[PDB]
Amino acid sequence: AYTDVPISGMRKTIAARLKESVTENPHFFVSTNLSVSKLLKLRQALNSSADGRYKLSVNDFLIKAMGIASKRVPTVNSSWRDGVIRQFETVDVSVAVATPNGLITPIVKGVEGKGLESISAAVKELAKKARDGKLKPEEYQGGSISISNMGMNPAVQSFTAIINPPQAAILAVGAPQKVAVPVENEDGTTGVSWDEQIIVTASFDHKVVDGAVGAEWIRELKKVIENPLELLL
Amino acid sequence: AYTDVPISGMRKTIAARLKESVTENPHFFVSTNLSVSKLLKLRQALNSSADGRYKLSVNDFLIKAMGIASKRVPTVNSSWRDGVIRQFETVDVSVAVATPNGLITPIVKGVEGKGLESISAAVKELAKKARDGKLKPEEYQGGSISISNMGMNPAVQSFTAIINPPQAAILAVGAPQKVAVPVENEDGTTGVSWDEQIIVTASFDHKVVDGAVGAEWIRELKKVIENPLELLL
Amino acid sequence: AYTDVPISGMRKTIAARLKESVTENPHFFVSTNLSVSKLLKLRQALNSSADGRYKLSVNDFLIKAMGIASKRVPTVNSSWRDGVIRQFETVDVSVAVATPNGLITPIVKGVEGKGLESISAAVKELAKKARDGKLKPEEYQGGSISISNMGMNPAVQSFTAIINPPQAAILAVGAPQKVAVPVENEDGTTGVSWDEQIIVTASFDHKVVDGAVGAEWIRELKKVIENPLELLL
Amino acid sequence: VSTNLSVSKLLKLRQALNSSADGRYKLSVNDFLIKAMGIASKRVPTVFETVDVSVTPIVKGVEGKGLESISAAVKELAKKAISISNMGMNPALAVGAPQKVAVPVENEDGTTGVSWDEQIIVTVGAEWIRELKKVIENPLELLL
Amino acid sequence: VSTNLSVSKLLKLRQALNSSADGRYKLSVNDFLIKAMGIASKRVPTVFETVDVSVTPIVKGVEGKGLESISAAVKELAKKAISISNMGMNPALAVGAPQKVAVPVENEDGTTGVSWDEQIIVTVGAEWIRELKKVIENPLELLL
Amino acid sequence: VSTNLSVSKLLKLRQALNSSADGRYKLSVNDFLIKAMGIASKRVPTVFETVDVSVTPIVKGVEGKGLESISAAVKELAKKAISISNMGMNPALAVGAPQKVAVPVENEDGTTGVSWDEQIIVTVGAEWIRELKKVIENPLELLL
Amino acid sequence: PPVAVVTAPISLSAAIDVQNKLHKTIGVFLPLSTFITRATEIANQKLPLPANYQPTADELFNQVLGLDKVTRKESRGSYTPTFGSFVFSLQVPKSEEKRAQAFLQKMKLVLEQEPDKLVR
Amino acid sequence: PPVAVVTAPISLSAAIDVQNKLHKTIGVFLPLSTFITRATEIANQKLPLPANYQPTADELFNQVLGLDKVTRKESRGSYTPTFGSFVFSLQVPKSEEKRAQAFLQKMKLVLEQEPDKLVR
Amino acid sequence: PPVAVVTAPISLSAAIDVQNKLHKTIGVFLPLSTFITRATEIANQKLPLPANYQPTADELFNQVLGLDKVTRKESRGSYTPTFGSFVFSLQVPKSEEKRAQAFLQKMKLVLEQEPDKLVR
Repeated sequence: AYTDVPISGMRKTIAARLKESVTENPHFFVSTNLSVSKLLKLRQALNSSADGRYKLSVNDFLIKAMGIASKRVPTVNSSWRDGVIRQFETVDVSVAVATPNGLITPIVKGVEGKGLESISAAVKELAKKARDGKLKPEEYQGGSISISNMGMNPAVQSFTAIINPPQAAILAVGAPQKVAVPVENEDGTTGVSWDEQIIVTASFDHKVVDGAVGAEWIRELKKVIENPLELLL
Repeated sequence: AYTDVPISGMRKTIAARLKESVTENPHFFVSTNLSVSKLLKLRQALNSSADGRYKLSVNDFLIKAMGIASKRVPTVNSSWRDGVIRQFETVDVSVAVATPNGLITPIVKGVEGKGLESISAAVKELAKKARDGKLKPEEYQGGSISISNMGMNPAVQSFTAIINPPQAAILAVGAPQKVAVPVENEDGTTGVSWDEQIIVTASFDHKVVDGAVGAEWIRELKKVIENPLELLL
Repeated sequence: AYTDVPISGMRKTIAARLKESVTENPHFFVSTNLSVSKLLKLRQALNSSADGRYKLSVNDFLIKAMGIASKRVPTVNSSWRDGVIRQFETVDVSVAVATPNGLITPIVKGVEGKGLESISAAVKELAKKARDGKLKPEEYQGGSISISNMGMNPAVQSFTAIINPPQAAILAVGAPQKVAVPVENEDGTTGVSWDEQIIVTASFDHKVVDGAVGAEWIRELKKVIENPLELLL
Repeated sequence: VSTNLSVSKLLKLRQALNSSADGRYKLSVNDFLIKAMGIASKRVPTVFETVDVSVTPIVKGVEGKGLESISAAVKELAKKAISISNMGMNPALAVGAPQKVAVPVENEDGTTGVSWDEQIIVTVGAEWIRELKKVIENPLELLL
Repeated sequence: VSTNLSVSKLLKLRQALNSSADGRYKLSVNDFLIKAMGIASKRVPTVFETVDVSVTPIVKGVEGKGLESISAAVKELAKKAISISNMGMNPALAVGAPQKVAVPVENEDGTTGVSWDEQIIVTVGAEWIRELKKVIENPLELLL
Repeated sequence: VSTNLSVSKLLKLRQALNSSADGRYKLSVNDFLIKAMGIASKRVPTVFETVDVSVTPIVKGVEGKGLESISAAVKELAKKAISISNMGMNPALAVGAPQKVAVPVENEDGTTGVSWDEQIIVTVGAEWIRELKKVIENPLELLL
Repeated sequence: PPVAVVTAPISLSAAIDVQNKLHKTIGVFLPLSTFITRATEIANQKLPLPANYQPTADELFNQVLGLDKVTRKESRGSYTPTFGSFVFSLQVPKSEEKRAQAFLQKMKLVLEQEPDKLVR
Repeated sequence: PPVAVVTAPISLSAAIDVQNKLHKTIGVFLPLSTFITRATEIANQKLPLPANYQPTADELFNQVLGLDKVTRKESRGSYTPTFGSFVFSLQVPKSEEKRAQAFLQKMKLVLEQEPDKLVR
Repeated sequence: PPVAVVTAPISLSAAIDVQNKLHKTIGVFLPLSTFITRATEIANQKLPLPANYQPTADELFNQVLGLDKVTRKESRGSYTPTFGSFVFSLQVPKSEEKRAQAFLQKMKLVLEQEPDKLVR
């Protein structure tokens, strides 16, 4: 006793692509933990001084920080062509939107020279059009880096993702959690404080990137996130 | 100075299979942390009201919860054939038994409609026959999901496993550990409590499953484990 | 707008090798956490009773412990040839040195029958010659196990590495961090103590090694590290 | 044959599992008794290898089933409309209405006190009643 | 048109970002004003789609830029040597020198007290001043 | 040539490593002295490049070896049956029996007190004794 | 959310006597306030529960098991009275109104026959 | 597991005197019990160790290293006496029997010449 | 690193009076030392800050935001005086020299008009 359903035409188009990525790009992973208390405080401060114009989220902050870190270390903002390496100077980020019909890949352009409001508005307009199924092809064709977030589900601590064919890196974000940290109380002792953290995983190709480059990339991202004011410069 | 030993006939039968799985199934991982204090209390409560009929273990609880989660999300209880997808309605689980001659793959059937006692008795009868080397071939041929446990060794925190050829998922269980958590003391402050946790890793194929489906699967498993009474319905 | 740079001659020599390793060696990972407070105390005790002869580091301790663990479990100190398995009796370890021109692979010989001073002196002489670009070919050709460390960067918690072609295992070391642990205070209660830990990842091939063997290997390494005096025998 | 069952613990279990839901279901005493009947029948087979219960609609496969599935069947088939009969809806196998009785409790001080227990009266046979009864007073055994 | 701006918070922000560096850079009030000028210049376009500022060297693309890049340009071009003019270097768009003024503070006890604020005087137009002013008193809005 | 060695720390080290075992082995003073002899010989080679010790059975490769391997060899070869001789078994290179002597301790209060140390008496040569002696009083140096 | 108040008179003569006497034999002088707080601390120790109390998951689970087969009928609290004498008043919702009363009478008893108790 | 007992007489007159006197000058009245427990607390502070004490791994490690070259000869405890007077008795195994005695005499001394000490 | 000292006289008659009197009415006798430490504890509670104080990252971040818009002008400390009478002296660097003085006068006031305060 069982049932069989014919394979969809669109399911092979992604199956072949996924099968090509693994056999074409060696993978190596890097993990880190980020404290995001200050970022939450800043978001709360900036989401109450408004009258209804906008509303922000963590993903926009991560996107902007990802742009800055890309700028500081440009070797990740590259691509592997037939017989030559391609190096860019503009950062385009690919965001993943899930729908019952499948997974789409909206794009955001000019992140380096942009603010949070425009990024949010673009990400939401594109998410709406992706859900409503009137997306032009040029709008989801190519980027430099890809991001995935699963913070809506508290049961996902950390996970991995596959790199897209022409790209050389991808980032995966988990859900927040709480951990104990040591605090030097002014009385001259050590006490327990409760910090909130997220675990970030990055997958890199080893033909265009090396371990040290990825480690430096993670360091710049961390420095930009833990200190949020540095998002200005 | 060195030594050489001829390769065994049975060592190539598994080498070829392992080499075929990696090049045939793209892999992506998901991780989570489960609290198992209540489960231990329930096991202690149910292992003392008996007179010698049975004796339970964590693996049986995980197997049953794995069956329930499979039932709620059936897309993981599937398989990829030549040109059509296969969807089942009965949950068969593959358990791994290690012996000096190699690794076997006993099977348990009808888990959805079963109790802990029968599961334990089957797993132990089959483990004995696997150790004694009188196992029929039909008894280790096919399932839907595979499980591996390494809680007997305290030095294994987390690890990965390879998916079997016809299956589309596998679960790996680690050893328990202790962590600090925050408790809201009735006096109106925050204190430190010591919870015991395990880290569970799940490996999925990306042709039959997507990220959201795996995340939901992990959520159902977690909900069933942390609240153990829900094993009844 | 973009730029293109011709691919280097040395870049393909490593690209082809990396691409051959993934399609030739199935990979499975194992992770563990090690407490290194006692090791730091011992290092401090042994780096102050000297007059300038030497100066030690954690990597030497890990190398020696890795040799002992290899000796106890010899199945990892092996190799896969055309049609026969190769089993050694001497432990040679490959250390990774990063330079702007690329990544090198110095070698240390006779680790089992050696002390910390000689290991440090060899690792530093070879690191200097690798940086100065006068390394003979025989000096970086073959070993049994490979090690990688990234403790100089605090932003790297855990990461993965690729196995070399003729070898069957590799170890990756992260950066230290601080965690809370329970202590049974003599008054008859439970308190919070702050331990320092590192997370160690090991990648193994599944044609020469099995899960249980790797788990035992990790256990021997852990036992040797947490108790440092056992480095004598 | 007649017996008395104490069902205080079972009510507490029902309240625990009816509060961790969001509106999905709601259980009752009849569902628990149906599942226990299969187990009691299973241990003493003299009263086939499949257990079918008549509430006269029919429910199948109680042995390999949970409370969720059993509850849905009992209510769907009712709307369209071994044997069990219940009359617990009127406070004034056959199942009666609950009541309260006094029982002795061994106080830690070393004397005997009064506590208020809740009971119901239910009407080879002795062994069947014993196995059924064991499952009710101790409710956790419904899993195995 | 004339207005008064309070710049106490802005100084604190500058001190925060000039201490987390190792020698890489050092910021000043003029850089902040240039970026804010682009903001209010965009909100009210009547005063093109690209914003160019003359300090008479030129700075380009202030809208899509950060403080680091703007600072480096303003200093490199100075060495080789809309419009802005500053005269804050002598304590005795046009920008003046800072000064201190008394303002009322609502003490929690329920009365009015004196606090010392730092001010500078800066010389469709009203809307432009309002948008610029909003960015200065509230400095966090320089991000969006 | 004669010298006196204090072996209190060495005994404590032996007790530490003989309690973290489950029955695998058990060490003694003779094993430690053999390993130290190689090191002392290594620094002063006038007393070959391989060190062989005669206990007249033979032990090989002490330099590239640990306590576990050395102990097993010394006991296996005994059953089948430079030079070392030991007579510590009777309380009444040549090694004698242990004894206790008084030594001065600088008490933190600022005076001199009596403490009880344990000693043994052992019978280019001066340098050899010094290097051997350094290894015994400070036992941690047996690693390098 | 309906709310209700509860009130009870008080006499502070005994506390005055203890304070005066202590001042004459040692030198210690302390305010009435510490007497008020210390009485409030000893009071919020054993107070009944509302009849419409709903338990939590852990409580029911532990009962369903058998670890705490004996249930509880007491629970601490955090009250703060309102000043006044010849009266002590409190404002609380209807559900707890009854519990808030056990507090007033407990303090009303301790402060009238056991002032000495609140000394070291 | 052989067991043995140790005993010592006691005189409680001084504690009675302190209680009575305190009751006459302030009003505070407290039971003998708190004197007994407070004496027990000050006693279990400095008690020798059994001669057959075996150390643990951490202790031997630091010793071998050089952080606590100076060893310890004291260790706290948790004893509870048995009631009685004209006597205080304790039951303990043979190994600690001697340590349990240092406890009896320490309390026997404090409770006879320093009753005042156990006041605030 | 230049250093400077600050000094202030003292009179300990009142503490003597309190000790003697307490000894005659109850029996408690305690040394001057506890008076010295207890005065030192109540003193190091509210002391101004050096005029050349540099803040930290968290402080500036919180101000820039708006959580602690009201700044602080007080900070605790850990001082230990030097013995002497007819004087109390302290040695500290120049920057804090002024803060160390607020400490001397605060103790100089409490120990002269409020000895009773340091009793239970």
